[PDB]
Amino acid sequence: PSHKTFRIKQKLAKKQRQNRPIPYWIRMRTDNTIRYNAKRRHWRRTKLGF
Amino acid sequence: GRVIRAQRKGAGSVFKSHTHHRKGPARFRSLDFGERNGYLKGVVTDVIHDPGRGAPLAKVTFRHPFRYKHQKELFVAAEGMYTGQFVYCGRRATLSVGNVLPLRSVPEGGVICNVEHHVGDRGVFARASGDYAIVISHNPDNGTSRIKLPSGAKKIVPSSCRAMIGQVAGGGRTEKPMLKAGNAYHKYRVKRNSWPKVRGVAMNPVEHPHGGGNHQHIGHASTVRRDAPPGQKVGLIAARRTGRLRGQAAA
Amino acid sequence: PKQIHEIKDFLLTARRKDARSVRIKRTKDAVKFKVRCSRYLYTLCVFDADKANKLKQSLPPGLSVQEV
Amino acid sequence: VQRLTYRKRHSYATKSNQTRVVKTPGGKLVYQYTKKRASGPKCPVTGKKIQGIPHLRPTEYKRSRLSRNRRTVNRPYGGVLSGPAVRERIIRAFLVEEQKIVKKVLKI
Amino acid sequence: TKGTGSFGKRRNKTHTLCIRCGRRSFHLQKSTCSSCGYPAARIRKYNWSVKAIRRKTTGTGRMRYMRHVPRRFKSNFREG
Amino acid sequence: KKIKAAVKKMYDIQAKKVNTLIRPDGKKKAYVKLTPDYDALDVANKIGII
RNA sequence: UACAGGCGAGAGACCGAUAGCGAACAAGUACCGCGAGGGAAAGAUGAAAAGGACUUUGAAAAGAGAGUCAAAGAGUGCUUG
RNA sequence: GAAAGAUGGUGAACUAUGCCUGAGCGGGGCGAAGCCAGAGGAAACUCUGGUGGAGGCUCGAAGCGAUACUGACGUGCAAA
RNA sequence: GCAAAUAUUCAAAUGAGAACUUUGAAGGCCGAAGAGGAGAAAGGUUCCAUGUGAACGGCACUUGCACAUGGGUAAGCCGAUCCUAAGGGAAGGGGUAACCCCGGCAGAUAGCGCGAUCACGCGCAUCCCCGAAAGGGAAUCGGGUUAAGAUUUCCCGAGCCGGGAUGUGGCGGUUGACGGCGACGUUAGGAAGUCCGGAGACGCCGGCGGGGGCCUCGGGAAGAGUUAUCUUUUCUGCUUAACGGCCUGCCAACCCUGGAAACGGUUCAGCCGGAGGUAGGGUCCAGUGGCCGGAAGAGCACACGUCGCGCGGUGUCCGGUGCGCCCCCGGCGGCCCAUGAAAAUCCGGAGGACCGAGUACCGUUCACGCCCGGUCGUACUCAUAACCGCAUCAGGUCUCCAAGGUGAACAGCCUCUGGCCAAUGGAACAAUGUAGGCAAGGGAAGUCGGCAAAACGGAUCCGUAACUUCGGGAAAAGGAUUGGCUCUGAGGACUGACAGUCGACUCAGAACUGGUACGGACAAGGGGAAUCCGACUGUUUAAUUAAAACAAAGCAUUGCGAUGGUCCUCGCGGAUGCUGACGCAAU
RNA sequence: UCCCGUGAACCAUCGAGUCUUUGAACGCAAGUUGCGCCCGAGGCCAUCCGGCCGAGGGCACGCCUGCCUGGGCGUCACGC
Ligand SMILES: [Mg+2]
Ligand SMILES: [Mg+2]
Ligand SMILES: [Mg+2]
Ligand SMILES: [Mg+2]
Ligand SMILES: [Mg+2]
Ligand SMILES: [Mg+2]
Ligand SMILES: [Mg+2]
Ligand SMILES: [Mg+2]
Ligand SMILES: [Mg+2]
Ligand SMILES: [Mg+2]
Ligand SMILES: [Mg+2]
Ligand SMILES: [Mg+2]
Ligand SMILES: [Mg+2]
Ligand SMILES: [Mg+2]
Ligand SMILES: [Mg+2]
Ligand SMILES: [Mg+2]
Ligand SMILES: [Mg+2]
Ligand SMILES: [Mg+2]
Ligand SMILES: [Mg+2]
Ligand SMILES: [Mg+2]
Ligand SMILES: [Mg+2]
Ligand SMILES: [Mg+2]
Ligand SMILES: [Mg+2]
Ligand SMILES: [Mg+2]
Ligand SMILES: [Mg+2]
Ligand SMILES: [Mg+2]
Ligand SMILES: [Mg+2]
Ligand SMILES: [Mg+2]
Ligand SMILES: [Mg+2]
Ligand SMILES: [Mg+2]
Ligand SMILES: [Mg+2]
Ligand SMILES: [Mg+2]
Ligand SMILES: [Mg+2]
Ligand SMILES: [Mg+2]
Ligand SMILES: [Mg+2]
Ligand SMILES: [Mg+2]
Ligand SMILES: [Mg+2]
Ligand SMILES: [Mg+2]
Ligand SMILES: [Mg+2]
Ligand SMILES: [Mg+2]
Ligand SMILES: [Mg+2]
Ligand SMILES: [Mg+2]
Ligand SMILES: [Mg+2]
Ligand SMILES: [Mg+2]
Ligand SMILES: [Mg+2]
Ligand SMILES: [Mg+2]
Ligand SMILES: [Mg+2]
Ligand SMILES: [Mg+2]
Ligand SMILES: [Mg+2]
Ligand SMILES: [Mg+2]
Ligand SMILES: [Mg+2]
Ligand SMILES: [Mg+2]
Ligand SMILES: [Mg+2]
Ligand SMILES: [Mg+2]
Ligand SMILES: [Mg+2]
Ligand SMILES: [Mg+2]
Ligand SMILES: [Mg+2]
Ligand SMILES: [Mg+2]
Ligand SMILES: [Mg+2]
Ligand SMILES: [Mg+2]
Ligand SMILES: [Mg+2]
Ligand SMILES: [Mg+2]
Ligand SMILES: [Mg+2]
Ligand SMILES: [Mg+2]
Ligand SMILES: [Mg+2]
Ligand SMILES: [Mg+2]
Ligand SMILES: [Mg+2]
Ligand SMILES: [Mg+2]
Repeated sequence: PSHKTFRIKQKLAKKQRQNRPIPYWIRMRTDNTIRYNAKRRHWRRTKLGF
Repeated sequence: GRVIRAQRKGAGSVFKSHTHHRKGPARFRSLDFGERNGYLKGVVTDVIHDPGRGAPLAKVTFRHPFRYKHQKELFVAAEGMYTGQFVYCGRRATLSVGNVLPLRSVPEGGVICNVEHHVGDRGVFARASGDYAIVISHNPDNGTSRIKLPSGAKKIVPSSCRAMIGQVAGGGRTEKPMLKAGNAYHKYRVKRNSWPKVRGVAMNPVEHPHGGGNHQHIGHASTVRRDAPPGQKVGLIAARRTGRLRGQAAA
Repeated sequence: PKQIHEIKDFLLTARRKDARSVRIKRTKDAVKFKVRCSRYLYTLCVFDADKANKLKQSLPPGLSVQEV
Repeated sequence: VQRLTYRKRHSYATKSNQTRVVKTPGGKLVYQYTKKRASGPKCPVTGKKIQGIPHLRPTEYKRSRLSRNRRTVNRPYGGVLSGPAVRERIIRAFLVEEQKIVKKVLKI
Repeated sequence: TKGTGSFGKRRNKTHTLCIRCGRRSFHLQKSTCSSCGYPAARIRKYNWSVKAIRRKTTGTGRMRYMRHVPRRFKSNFREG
Repeated sequence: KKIKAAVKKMYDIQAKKVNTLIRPDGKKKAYVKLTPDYDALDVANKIGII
């Protein structure tokens, strides 16, 4: 809602910083196995439950 | 089986009294030196309807005995009281309707209401609308008096028990038919959750001793003994007789 | 939002500390003299241009006069 | 004809959410919120209105907000008791005190 | 009816976030966490769910302080 | 209040008014209005923003 | 004397990615449930990225030539297959 | 490979009931007490015409529900 | 299989590629209880710009609520925050093996509060905390501004509230002001403990009256539309906020004089009067009423003329109307075995301990002036795609605003503002379906059964049986009428049995007229004679049962006078009970 | 500049340090960055040699040893 608490606004902010594709240079490091962000979230597909 | 409706009321949950709009308790004023040895003068200020109760209530304002302030009490109004009346409380008060006197100050045959039982309990008897007690006798070698209660029973009470002269106002209320489920609904909305009532014979066996059967019937005597367990004591508890009242037993 | 009625007291109130400005709105049929004070904006409506010019001169030099 | 909308985020039509339609210089119709009406002060003795005092919402009577002539009536018990109630109390005070002596005249 | 019509009426939260454990298990009306038992001083845990125990024992977080006690025990807790 | 103080110690200027908002990603942003003595553009130049 | 926890070791006629702990991998993770709780899948290019410049067709993805390599028909989910 | 039995916990965001504090329910029909006027009468009172607007009254809009087609659908738009 | 929610078409642009994107034109729909404009909950970046290979958007896409990169939420005045409701937690104490369970049980109950400090005094009563973004409540309005923020957070202008100080001026000392017969008036006008009152502060229903907004009529100036014919015509607009004064003074309430029968005054209704009417004259109250300031400098509409948030000009009127609609208010009436919160906060009073000058000090709720105003939310959707239903699901989910015509009507039907044409397209028109019609003669023969359909239907006039608890039945039944046009009569207002002017609405009646049509679409009872059950209204097996079941009023029985009855609890203890026989409890 | 040296390092190791908001969680609470009180280095004026904004830091509960303040004819002594 537009009326929210600071604590809920704080957690929603962090969830946004985590919806980003991995940097390209991570894919180049020695002995690397990360392919993609396996935790990306879409607001219409998976709800935060908080 | 399961816990029956009569057993569910003692837990309180939805069966507590509906008292949001009530006006406070109705009683005499704490008995003191003024009322033991003389009389205290009060003025009736308002006659008010108390939700959940048929007797009207009288707001009497006294002057404090030893503090510079008012004392605002609340009585069960006797029939006849009116705003602006001076009521008098105490031991030397005149025998007038609305006055509060101890029973040693009331002749036999007098009509009284809000009678105490222990000296200072501030009123336990004859408090419903149009109800009164009658002073039958005095026994001066005990400090006790015999009164007749609304039920007809004769109780011996101290000669210092206070009472209000007259009868409780609002009498005759229950002579009017209600005619409607709706009128019963509004009556109980302000009292407690006891209405409507489903007959036990219309229940299933799991929730009532009378329940079940291919026809609605009790199937056992409806009179149950006094010492029956809770959940079993439904019907006519410890009944001495049943059937229509005739002759002497109706007296 | 507080109208003055006389040149006399308007001069006194335009001669106050924190009189920031005086505005002069020449209108139809009249001229308005508004003085910007701390709490209120005071207004005279002057009807004689001769009395209008006389008022202008007594406005004490320093008091910001705007012509619109 | 321009339907309107609330200007607060209180969206229900309670007594506190009172609106008035006004036409502003911009050619617009808007809602503006209003006070909810208060009864004014009353005399307990007779229930009647107290004269000479406006009917305002209780914080609107604060000393910092209303001039003292709008808050007071220049008589004993003023703004608390109406005129007749004062007159009755005076006579009753006087007469009953005069009755106190004529009962004490009987003490012989 | 039950089912689709009745699922449309989820609008009110029975649980919200808990300050002590962080899970959406704080029952607002009852005012206690169903997971950790807050505000009870002791933590809610049972031996009839060993799996729930191991989700929240020591070592599943940082051990901000107890991480270094092994190193301090060696060298018998020297203070400089 | 502290924003007003700190902008006087640093940049040696005066804030007529400070308005704040916590941005959607978690940081706070302060809009500082300079008292009409100082010039915002000249303050902008002395640090380098424009 | 005891010691499925903690920390630090050493072993084995044990298992060999559907096995062995649920988890060899950002696994008590993703995801589900209001909740208590439930709970996966998923390892292997090459010795070395040397991970395919350039030309040509195509809007592109790609194809056809070519180039690297012992090998690409080992071509970034790629040993065998 | 049960139907069960036990121990200890979690739910009234759906639904049940009580309590508190808010919001909401066109236009029509019938026409109870009370009241006014005229007429009749020894009286008691009656009669006539209005007025008025009662009621878990009535047709019905929104809302709330769910009788019938045992209609459609019945690997549905939909676990109603 | 892609079929509900009426619907698309033509040109052009773009592009590799257009039924699906964009602009223009046309044709349609929602039709305002909306497919319009905004919110509460819930979501969490979906908002906005730029770009984009795959995937995804059940056809497609240049496209997007997808993907990538950036940007975006501004408050002393809106909220939260403060107060209490139902209710929750809780210290000493009681119980408990312990986790835990008990709040009135009354304990040096937590907190002491107030005047004082230069120390002491007083008082301590039903007592702490939490609990409402719909209850209570310090204070804001108008105009601008963005790709995206603000209607009131930003800019321009104009105010207000709370706290803190302090100064100039004023006001009083008959110590603590004047005026009025009075109701009361004047923006100043001592006051300590203590006490008292008011507001906050309250149900539903009915009608009547008032204000604002809208709708509606006529006139004037501005622009536009129609114009072969007409049409002084049709369309659009012609604005003025909080706040500050002055006026006005509704309906009530109140004051003074006076003394009422031959009773009068009065409402739609009531009602009022020797406890003082009618009358005459005053006070006060409400206001979203009028004037001025704000404020024309703003906004809007025209017409001009110029390079770049240019500039200049014209105007921003006049009456009238109401069983109209929305909101609010006033004041009466009705209803109840129902009487329809609290507290914070603010205001007023009773009393009068104690206090000072007049070379001046004690004041003061006045005016002006000075400073300060913290924290968190604020974008966007609010739903036939942003919430829940495993989905971009014909489901479900609380509100505010609400135009014209027809009409009783927020019915249905058509239209304007605003919004859309999003539901994969093309061809053809077999059977069988599904949804919707019509059918000669007959008219329930069909079928378990009139299931389904048809028939009836609005309004005005007339007429209406059995039976009855005398209230009904009843819209019983049964009849007649209904368009258009041209007239006639009645029913009013104000101003000076009259004269003049004005006037929106209803009802009666007549002649003429038509291919006998006329509640012309829409909307909208079929009726009657009986039997059984339940008296009625009400309720019920969410998702196979709506009933004859449940409830109910009425009737009757039973227990109980408190050291009690019925009931809950492991215990402590508790519910009924803020109760007490016209009551509680059990049938 | 870190390369024959105070000297690189996603080095190892550990003694010196830092350690946001919470949590038994402790000033009162909590779907609140909500609501109090106390101290106070530093700076300003003077409405005092006081008052204003302060950097930082306190204020939970039960308990033990000591202490300070106090209460009650509970038991006394001594008085008045
Ligand atoms: Mg969803
Ligand atoms: Mg009930
Ligand atoms: Mg009964
Ligand atoms: Mg029953
Ligand atoms: Mg049954
Ligand atoms: Mg049984
Ligand atoms: Mg039976
Ligand atoms: Mg049966
Ligand atoms: Mg038998
Ligand atoms: Mg309202
Ligand atoms: Mg006054
Ligand atoms: Mg169920
Ligand atoms: Mg609900
Ligand atoms: Mg709940
Ligand atoms: Mg803010
Ligand atoms: Mg495995
Ligand atoms: Mg596994
Ligand atoms: Mg090979
Ligand atoms: Mg190979
Ligand atoms: Mg190999
Ligand atoms: Mg292979
Ligand atoms: Mg088994
Ligand atoms: Mg068994
Ligand atoms: Mg519920
Ligand atoms: Mg709920
Ligand atoms: Mg309710
Ligand atoms: Mg009905
Ligand atoms: Mg009906
Ligand atoms: Mg149905
Ligand atoms: Mg249906
Ligand atoms: Mg069917
Ligand atoms: Mg089928
Ligand atoms: Mg096919
Ligand atoms: Mg289909
Ligand atoms: Mg509406
Ligand atoms: Mg977008
Ligand atoms: Mg597709
Ligand atoms: Mg609170
Ligand atoms: Mg609130
Ligand atoms: Mg509110
Ligand atoms: Mg501004
Ligand atoms: Mg004076
Ligand atoms: Mg009150
Ligand atoms: Mg209320
Ligand atoms: Mg008069
Ligand atoms: Mg006004
Ligand atoms: Mg004006
Ligand atoms: Mg309405
Ligand atoms: Mg009334
Ligand atoms: Mg906002
Ligand atoms: Mg917004
Ligand atoms: Mg909407
Ligand atoms: Mg779900
Ligand atoms: Mg009409
Ligand atoms: Mg209509
Ligand atoms: Mg036929
Ligand atoms: Mg047949
Ligand atoms: Mg047949
Ligand atoms: Mg047959
Ligand atoms: Mg047959
Ligand atoms: Mg049918
Ligand atoms: Mg009949
Ligand atoms: Mg007619
Ligand atoms: Mg029935
Ligand atoms: Mg069913
Ligand atoms: Mg059914
Ligand atoms: Mg029944
Ligand atoms: Mg008892």
